[PDB]
Amino acid sequence: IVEGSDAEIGMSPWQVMLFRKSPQELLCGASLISDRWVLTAAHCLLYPPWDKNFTENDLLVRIGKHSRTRYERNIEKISMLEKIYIHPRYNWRENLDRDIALMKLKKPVAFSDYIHPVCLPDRETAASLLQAGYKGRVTGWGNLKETWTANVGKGQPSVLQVVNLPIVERPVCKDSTRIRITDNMFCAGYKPDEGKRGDACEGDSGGPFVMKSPFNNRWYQMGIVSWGEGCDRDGKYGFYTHVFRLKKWIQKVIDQF
Amino acid sequence: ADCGLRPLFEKKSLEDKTERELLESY
Amino acid sequence: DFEEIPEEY
Ligand SMILES: N=C(N)N1CCC[C@H](C(=O)NC[C@@H]2CCCN2C(=O)[C@H](CO)NS(=O)(=O)c2ccc3ccccc3c2)C1
Repeated sequence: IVEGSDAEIGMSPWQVMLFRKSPQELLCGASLISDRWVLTAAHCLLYPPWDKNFTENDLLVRIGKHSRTRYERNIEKISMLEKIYIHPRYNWRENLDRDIALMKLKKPVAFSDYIHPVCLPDRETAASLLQAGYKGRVTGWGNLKETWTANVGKGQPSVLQVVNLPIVERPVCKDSTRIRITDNMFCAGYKPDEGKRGDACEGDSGGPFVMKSPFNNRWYQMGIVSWGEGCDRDGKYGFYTHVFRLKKWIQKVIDQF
Repeated sequence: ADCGLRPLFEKKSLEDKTERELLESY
Repeated sequence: DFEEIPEEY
């Protein structure tokens, strides 16, 4: 997204789109972790300050897509949700802490070249890879430019956009905002004098922040798109939910429901 | 198949247009 | 401007 690049087909087989039934519109991005489970940001389904609240059948899950807008028949798969599980300690009130939700699909999606799950991190992987400087990738169908007012920038893209972002050191992250950071969220982006740039933007919430294990070649979802101040602004970074930190909860829901 | 191994790339031994940017950053 | 979702879904 923002300062992104068109994705290749099947580059993110776990990417999931969150689609509203009526009106039909893109709500957020998500991710397939198994055949019956999708991971997204909690604020994608619940946000009291903006009266945002969607129940099970207020939305659909579109898996296997590349085109933002078209109905890719014989490629994408649309699922219906059996149940929505939001983190019980999710803080919509002050800092979006523990911004994570889980969704149980009525029926398990089938895997193809376009649909395949991503891995969740484990101690050794979270440990080795989540070090500042390391680059992760964030994909989405969101705005190519900041929404903030009446402004130009190639609206939304027709295809899914990928941008490889670098991980930023904590003191830097917390000095970049007035919101209260928490160990359950990291921040990624290029600093002013680095030259390069890119950021998730509106429409990418819930999207995966992935990393590639050079120790086994597997892609791991290190984060989820949560919040940001503007998009691709200088001196600002995007904040992502810390999956590993929440992996214990993710396991409880799945090993019970 | 098992998570994180993409059918059109890893299972085919083909890298994407920028994954090298990542592995290179480590 | 999203394409019409197959009404069975
Ligand atoms: N702006 C960017 N680049 N986005 C990309 C990443 C996801 C962001 C998101 O909207 N998240 C939903 C939250 C909750 C509601 C508002 N919000 C935001 O991130 C907006 C998005 O423009 N930012 S904010 O500057 O006014 C902001 C920043 C942090 C916030 C934390 C908690 C609660 C509200 C926040 C609001 C949007």
